[PDB]
Amino acid sequence: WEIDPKDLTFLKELGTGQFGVVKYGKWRGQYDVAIKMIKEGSMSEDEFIEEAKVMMNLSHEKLVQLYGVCTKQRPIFIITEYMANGCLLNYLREMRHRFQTQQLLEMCKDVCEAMEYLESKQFLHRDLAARNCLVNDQGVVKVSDFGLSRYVLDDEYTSSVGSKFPVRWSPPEVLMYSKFSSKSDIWAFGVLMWEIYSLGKMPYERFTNSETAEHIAQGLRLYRPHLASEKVYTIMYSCWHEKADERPTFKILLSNILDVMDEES
Ligand SMILES: COc1cc(C(=O)Nc2cc(C(F)(F)F)ccn2)ccc1-c1nc([C@@H]2CC[C@H]3CCC(=O)N3C2)n2ccnc(N)c12
Ligand SMILES: CN(C)CCCC(=O)N1CCC[C@H]1c1nc(-c2ccc(C(=O)Nc3nccs3)cc2)c2c(N)nccn12
Repeated sequence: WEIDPKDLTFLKELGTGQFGVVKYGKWRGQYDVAIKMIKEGSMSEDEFIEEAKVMMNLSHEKLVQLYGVCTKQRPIFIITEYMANGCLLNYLREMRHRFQTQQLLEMCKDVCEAMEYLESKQFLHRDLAARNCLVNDQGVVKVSDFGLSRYVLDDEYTSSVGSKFPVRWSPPEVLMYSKFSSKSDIWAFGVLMWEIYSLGKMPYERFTNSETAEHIAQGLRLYRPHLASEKVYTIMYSCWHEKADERPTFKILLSNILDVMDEES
Protein backbone atom coordinates (compact mmCIF):
# COMPACT_ATOMS: atom_id res chain seq x y z
CA TRP A 1 0.00 0.00 0.00
CA GLU A 2 3.04 2.31 -0.55
CA ILE A 3 2.37 5.44 -2.64
CA ASP A 4 5.35 6.86 -4.53
CA PRO A 5 5.76 10.43 -3.07
CA LYS A 6 6.84 11.56 -6.60
CA ASP A 7 3.19 10.83 -7.84
CA LEU A 8 1.98 13.63 -5.43
CA THR A 9 1.61 17.35 -6.38
CA PHE A 10 1.00 19.75 -3.42
CA LEU A 11 -1.58 22.49 -4.21
CA LYS A 12 -2.95 24.09 -0.94
CA GLU A 13 -2.24 24.10 2.86
CA LEU A 14 -5.39 22.86 4.71
CA GLY A 15 -4.05 23.65 8.23
CA THR A 16 -2.80 21.68 11.23
CA GLY A 17 -5.06 18.69 11.92
CA GLN A 18 -4.68 16.19 14.74
CA PHE A 19 -0.94 15.15 14.84
CA GLY A 20 0.38 16.79 11.61
CA VAL A 21 -0.02 19.36 8.83
CA VAL A 22 -2.43 18.48 5.96
CA LYS A 23 -2.36 19.58 2.30
CA TYR A 24 -4.68 19.33 -0.66
CA GLY A 25 -3.00 17.88 -3.77
CA LYS A 26 -3.25 15.58 -6.79
CA TRP A 27 -2.15 11.96 -7.23
CA ARG A 28 -0.82 11.27 -10.80
CA GLY A 29 -1.87 14.93 -11.52
CA GLN A 30 -5.55 13.85 -12.06
CA TYR A 31 -6.97 12.59 -8.72
CA ASP A 32 -7.76 14.87 -5.73
CA VAL A 33 -6.15 13.70 -2.44
CA ALA A 34 -5.41 15.03 1.06
CA ILE A 35 -1.83 14.43 2.30
CA LYS A 36 -1.14 14.36 6.05
CA MET A 37 2.47 14.67 7.19
CA ILE A 38 2.73 12.80 10.52
CA LYS A 39 4.44 14.87 13.24
CA GLU A 40 7.70 13.12 14.22
CA GLY A 41 7.69 11.66 17.80
CA SER A 42 3.82 11.87 18.06
CA MET A 43 2.95 8.24 16.99
CA SER A 44 4.21 4.72 17.77
CA GLU A 45 5.48 4.43 14.11
CA ASP A 46 6.05 0.61 13.89
CA GLU A 47 2.65 -0.20 15.48
CA PHE A 48 1.00 2.67 13.50
CA ILE A 49 2.48 1.42 10.14
CA GLU A 50 1.40 -2.20 10.98
CA GLU A 51 -2.23 -1.08 11.70
CA ALA A 52 -2.33 1.41 8.74
CA LYS A 53 -1.78 -1.59 6.38
CA VAL A 54 -4.79 -3.53 7.93
CA MET A 55 -6.97 -0.36 7.70
CA MET A 56 -6.49 -0.02 3.92
CA ASN A 57 -8.84 -3.10 3.85
CA LEU A 58 -11.64 -1.13 5.71
CA SER A 59 -13.81 0.52 3.05
CA HIS A 60 -17.20 2.20 3.28
CA GLU A 61 -18.84 5.15 1.54
CA LYS A 62 -19.12 6.97 4.98
CA LEU A 63 -15.46 6.33 6.10
CA VAL A 64 -12.81 8.73 4.76
CA GLN A 65 -11.00 6.48 2.23
CA LEU A 66 -7.34 5.68 3.05
CA TYR A 67 -5.33 5.57 -0.28
CA GLY A 68 -1.86 4.67 0.94
CA VAL A 69 1.21 5.71 2.87
CA CYS A 70 4.74 7.08 2.20
CA THR A 71 7.04 5.54 4.89
CA LYS A 72 10.41 5.42 2.97
CA GLN A 73 11.17 8.97 4.33
CA ARG A 74 10.43 11.13 7.42
CA PRO A 75 7.90 12.65 8.16
CA ILE A 76 5.57 9.77 7.11
CA PHE A 77 2.74 10.79 4.70
CA ILE A 78 -0.82 9.37 4.85
CA ILE A 79 -2.79 9.81 1.60
CA THR A 80 -6.59 9.89 1.84
CA GLU A 81 -9.82 11.03 0.21
CA TYR A 82 -9.98 14.86 0.01
CA MET A 83 -12.85 16.31 2.11
CA ALA A 84 -13.35 19.83 0.70
CA ASN A 85 -15.57 21.17 3.54
CA GLY A 86 -13.05 20.20 6.31
CA CYS A 87 -13.84 19.05 9.85
CA LEU A 88 -17.46 18.67 10.89
CA LEU A 89 -16.96 20.75 14.07
CA ASN A 90 -15.95 23.94 12.14
CA TYR A 91 -18.60 23.22 9.45
CA LEU A 92 -21.35 23.12 12.14
CA ARG A 93 -20.13 26.41 13.64
CA GLU A 94 -20.38 28.39 10.34
CA MET A 95 -23.79 30.07 10.82
CA ARG A 96 -23.97 31.00 7.07
CA HIS A 97 -25.03 27.37 6.23
CA ARG A 98 -28.49 28.00 7.88
CA PHE A 99 -28.94 24.23 8.20
CA GLN A 100 -32.37 22.67 8.06
CA THR A 101 -33.02 19.98 10.73
CA GLN A 102 -33.33 17.38 7.85
CA GLN A 103 -29.66 18.15 6.97
CA LEU A 104 -28.59 17.75 10.63
CA LEU A 105 -30.36 14.33 10.83
CA GLU A 106 -28.64 13.24 7.54
CA MET A 107 -25.23 14.09 9.12
CA CYS A 108 -26.16 11.79 12.09
CA LYS A 109 -27.28 9.10 9.62
CA ASP A 110 -23.95 9.32 7.66
CA VAL A 111 -21.94 8.86 10.86
CA CYS A 112 -24.22 6.06 12.11
CA GLU A 113 -23.74 4.12 8.80
CA ALA A 114 -19.93 4.42 9.17
CA MET A 115 -20.10 3.22 12.81
CA GLU A 116 -22.45 0.31 11.99
CA TYR A 117 -19.83 -0.75 9.39
CA LEU A 118 -16.97 -0.50 11.94
CA GLU A 119 -19.14 -2.36 14.49
CA SER A 120 -19.69 -5.15 11.84
CA LYS A 121 -15.86 -5.48 11.58
CA GLN A 122 -15.60 -5.50 15.48
CA PHE A 123 -13.48 -2.32 15.08
CA LEU A 124 -13.79 0.38 17.81
CA HIS A 125 -13.37 4.04 16.89
CA ARG A 126 -12.27 4.95 20.51
CA ASP A 127 -12.42 8.80 19.94
CA LEU A 128 -15.64 9.51 18.00
CA ALA A 129 -16.50 13.26 18.05
CA ALA A 130 -17.36 16.06 15.58
CA ARG A 131 -13.67 17.22 15.55
CA ASN A 132 -12.76 13.80 13.92
CA CYS A 133 -15.54 13.74 11.28
CA LEU A 134 -14.97 15.39 7.87
CA VAL A 135 -17.28 16.87 5.23
CA ASN A 136 -16.85 16.46 1.44
CA ASP A 137 -17.84 18.93 -1.37
CA GLN A 138 -21.41 17.41 -1.51
CA GLY A 139 -21.97 17.99 2.31
CA VAL A 140 -21.62 14.19 3.05
CA VAL A 141 -20.18 13.55 6.55
CA LYS A 142 -17.56 10.81 6.89
CA VAL A 143 -15.78 9.34 9.89
CA SER A 144 -11.97 9.51 10.25
CA ASP A 145 -9.17 8.74 12.79
CA PHE A 146 -10.89 5.49 13.84
CA GLY A 147 -8.58 3.49 16.17
CA LEU A 148 -5.68 6.07 16.00
CA SER A 149 -5.77 7.10 19.69
CA ARG A 150 -3.97 3.71 20.35
CA TYR A 151 -0.72 4.90 18.65
CA VAL A 152 -0.63 8.46 20.30
CA LEU A 153 2.51 8.67 22.49
CA ASP A 154 1.59 11.85 24.49
CA ASP A 155 0.12 10.69 27.87
CA GLU A 156 -2.13 13.81 28.15
CA TYR A 157 -4.44 12.25 25.40
CA THR A 158 -4.21 8.57 26.47
CA SER A 159 -5.40 8.30 30.13
CA SER A 160 -8.68 9.43 31.83
CA VAL A 161 -6.79 11.87 34.15
CA GLY A 162 -5.00 13.42 31.10
CA SER A 163 -5.64 17.01 30.06
CA LYS A 164 -6.49 16.02 26.39
CA PHE A 165 -8.59 12.84 27.11
CA PRO A 166 -12.15 12.97 25.58
CA VAL A 167 -13.91 13.17 29.02
CA ARG A 168 -16.98 14.88 27.48
CA TRP A 169 -17.54 11.97 25.02
CA SER A 170 -16.98 9.16 27.61
CA PRO A 171 -19.47 6.96 29.50
CA PRO A 172 -19.31 6.45 33.31
CA GLU A 173 -17.57 3.03 33.05
CA VAL A 174 -14.79 4.60 30.92
CA LEU A 175 -14.29 7.53 33.37
CA MET A 176 -14.37 5.31 36.47
CA TYR A 177 -12.79 1.99 35.32
CA SER A 178 -11.24 2.46 31.79
CA LYS A 179 -13.90 -0.07 30.52
CA PHE A 180 -13.81 0.53 26.69
CA SER A 181 -16.30 -1.36 24.45
CA SER A 182 -18.67 -0.95 21.49
CA LYS A 183 -21.02 0.69 24.09
CA SER A 184 -18.43 3.46 24.80
CA ASP A 185 -18.51 4.29 21.02
CA ILE A 186 -22.38 4.30 21.30
CA TRP A 187 -22.21 6.84 24.18
CA ALA A 188 -19.77 9.06 22.13
CA PHE A 189 -22.16 8.83 19.11
CA GLY A 190 -25.05 10.20 21.28
CA VAL A 191 -22.71 13.10 22.28
CA LEU A 192 -21.85 13.64 18.59
CA MET A 193 -25.60 13.82 17.71
CA TRP A 194 -25.84 16.48 20.50
CA GLU A 195 -22.88 18.42 18.93
CA ILE A 196 -24.63 18.35 15.48
CA TYR A 197 -28.04 19.50 16.84
CA SER A 198 -26.29 22.20 18.99
CA LEU A 199 -24.44 23.51 15.88
CA GLY A 200 -21.04 22.65 17.34
CA LYS A 201 -21.35 23.75 20.97
CA MET A 202 -18.88 22.21 23.45
CA PRO A 203 -20.75 19.38 25.33
CA TYR A 204 -21.28 20.49 29.03
CA GLU A 205 -20.08 23.96 27.86
CA ARG A 206 -20.25 25.66 31.26
CA PHE A 207 -18.41 22.77 33.01
CA THR A 208 -14.78 21.73 33.29
CA ASN A 209 -13.81 18.09 32.45
CA SER A 210 -13.62 17.39 36.21
CA GLU A 211 -17.16 18.76 36.83
CA THR A 212 -18.47 16.86 33.76
CA ALA A 213 -17.07 13.56 35.14
CA GLU A 214 -18.90 14.33 38.51
CA HIS A 215 -22.23 15.30 36.75
CA ILE A 216 -22.12 11.98 34.85
CA ALA A 217 -21.34 9.86 37.95
CA GLN A 218 -24.47 11.54 39.59
CA GLY A 219 -26.59 10.39 36.56
CA LEU A 220 -27.01 13.74 34.97
CA ARG A 221 -26.96 14.18 31.19
CA LEU A 222 -26.83 16.72 28.40
CA TYR A 223 -30.29 18.13 27.74
CA ARG A 224 -32.23 18.61 24.52
CA PRO A 225 -30.72 21.00 21.91
CA HIS A 226 -33.32 23.50 20.63
CA LEU A 227 -33.15 22.09 17.04
CA ALA A 228 -33.71 18.46 18.13
CA SER A 229 -37.33 17.18 18.01
CA GLU A 230 -38.57 14.94 20.85
CA LYS A 231 -38.01 11.83 18.65
CA VAL A 232 -34.42 12.88 17.75
CA TYR A 233 -33.71 13.64 21.45
CA THR A 234 -34.99 10.13 22.42
CA ILE A 235 -32.39 8.61 20.02
CA MET A 236 -29.40 10.54 21.42
CA TYR A 237 -30.64 9.99 25.03
CA SER A 238 -30.84 6.16 24.47
CA CYS A 239 -27.01 6.21 23.90
CA TRP A 240 -26.49 7.47 27.49
CA HIS A 241 -28.11 4.71 29.54
CA GLU A 242 -26.11 4.21 32.78
CA LYS A 243 -25.94 0.43 32.05
CA ALA A 244 -23.81 -0.20 28.94
CA ASP A 245 -25.77 -3.38 27.95
CA GLU A 246 -29.02 -1.28 27.83
CA ARG A 247 -27.57 1.08 25.16
CA PRO A 248 -28.59 0.23 21.55
CA THR A 249 -26.25 -1.07 18.79
CA PHE A 250 -25.37 1.08 15.71
CA LYS A 251 -27.71 -1.17 13.63
CA ILE A 252 -30.64 -0.29 15.99
CA LEU A 253 -29.65 3.43 16.00
CA LEU A 254 -29.54 3.41 12.17
CA SER A 255 -33.07 1.89 11.99
CA ASN A 256 -34.37 4.56 14.47
CA ILE A 257 -32.70 7.48 12.50
CA LEU A 258 -34.23 6.18 9.22
CA ASP A 259 -37.67 5.90 10.93
CA VAL A 260 -37.44 9.59 12.08
CA MET A 261 -36.27 10.72 8.62
CA ASP A 262 -39.32 8.96 7.05
CA GLU A 263 -41.65 10.50 9.72
CA GLU A 264 -40.23 14.07 9.94
CA SER A 265 -38.90 14.53 6.32
C1 LIG B 1 -4.81 13.47 4.78
O1 LIG B 1 -5.83 14.15 5.53
C2 LIG B 1 -6.36 13.52 6.62
C3 LIG B 1 -6.00 12.24 7.00
C4 LIG B 1 -6.60 11.65 8.10
C5 LIG B 1 -6.12 10.27 8.42
O2 LIG B 1 -4.97 9.94 8.14
N1 LIG B 1 -7.02 9.43 8.99
C6 LIG B 1 -6.84 8.08 9.34
C7 LIG B 1 -5.64 7.40 9.10
C8 LIG B 1 -5.56 6.06 9.47
C9 LIG B 1 -4.28 5.30 9.25
F1 LIG B 1 -4.26 4.62 8.11
F2 LIG B 1 -3.20 6.09 9.20
F3 LIG B 1 -4.01 4.43 10.21
C10 LIG B 1 -6.67 5.46 10.03
C11 LIG B 1 -7.81 6.20 10.22
N2 LIG B 1 -7.92 7.49 9.88
C12 LIG B 1 -7.54 12.36 8.84
C13 LIG B 1 -7.90 13.64 8.46
C14 LIG B 1 -7.32 14.24 7.34
C15 LIG B 1 -7.75 15.60 6.97
N3 LIG B 1 -7.50 16.64 7.84
C16 LIG B 1 -7.98 17.74 7.23
C17 LIG B 1 -7.96 19.12 7.80
C18 LIG B 1 -6.72 19.37 8.66
C19 LIG B 1 -6.77 20.76 9.29
C20 LIG B 1 -8.02 20.90 10.14
C21 LIG B 1 -8.35 22.28 10.71
C22 LIG B 1 -9.61 22.76 9.99
C23 LIG B 1 -10.08 21.59 9.17
O3 LIG B 1 -11.11 21.52 8.53
N4 LIG B 1 -9.21 20.58 9.33
C24 LIG B 1 -9.23 19.29 8.64
N5 LIG B 1 -8.55 17.43 6.03
C25 LIG B 1 -9.15 18.19 5.06
C26 LIG B 1 -9.58 17.55 3.92
N6 LIG B 1 -9.45 16.23 3.70
C27 LIG B 1 -8.89 15.47 4.63
N7 LIG B 1 -8.83 14.15 4.41
C28 LIG B 1 -8.41 16.05 5.85
C1 LIG C 1 -10.84 5.92 -12.48
N1 LIG C 1 -10.23 4.80 -11.69
C2 LIG C 1 -9.90 3.67 -12.61
C3 LIG C 1 -9.00 5.27 -10.97
C4 LIG C 1 -9.20 5.16 -9.44
C5 LIG C 1 -8.43 6.33 -8.78
C6 LIG C 1 -7.17 5.94 -7.98
O1 LIG C 1 -6.47 4.95 -8.26
N2 LIG C 1 -6.81 6.80 -6.85
C7 LIG C 1 -7.54 8.01 -6.39
C8 LIG C 1 -6.47 8.83 -5.63
C9 LIG C 1 -5.51 7.79 -5.04
C10 LIG C 1 -5.62 6.56 -5.97
C11 LIG C 1 -5.78 5.30 -5.17
N3 LIG C 1 -6.99 4.77 -4.89
C12 LIG C 1 -6.80 3.64 -4.13
C13 LIG C 1 -8.00 2.89 -3.75
C14 LIG C 1 -9.27 3.43 -4.12
C15 LIG C 1 -10.45 2.73 -3.83
C16 LIG C 1 -10.40 1.47 -3.17
C17 LIG C 1 -11.65 0.73 -2.86
O2 LIG C 1 -12.75 1.19 -3.16
N4 LIG C 1 -11.54 -0.52 -2.20
C18 LIG C 1 -12.58 -1.38 -1.82
N5 LIG C 1 -12.28 -2.54 -1.20
C19 LIG C 1 -13.46 -3.23 -0.91
C20 LIG C 1 -14.60 -2.61 -1.30
S1 LIG C 1 -14.27 -1.13 -2.06
C21 LIG C 1 -9.14 0.92 -2.82
C22 LIG C 1 -7.95 1.62 -3.12
C23 LIG C 1 -5.40 3.42 -3.95
C24 LIG C 1 -4.48 2.46 -3.30
N6 LIG C 1 -4.97 1.38 -2.63
N7 LIG C 1 -3.11 2.60 -3.33
C25 LIG C 1 -2.59 3.70 -4.00
C26 LIG C 1 -3.35 4.65 -4.65
N8 LIG C 1 -4.76 4.52 -4.62
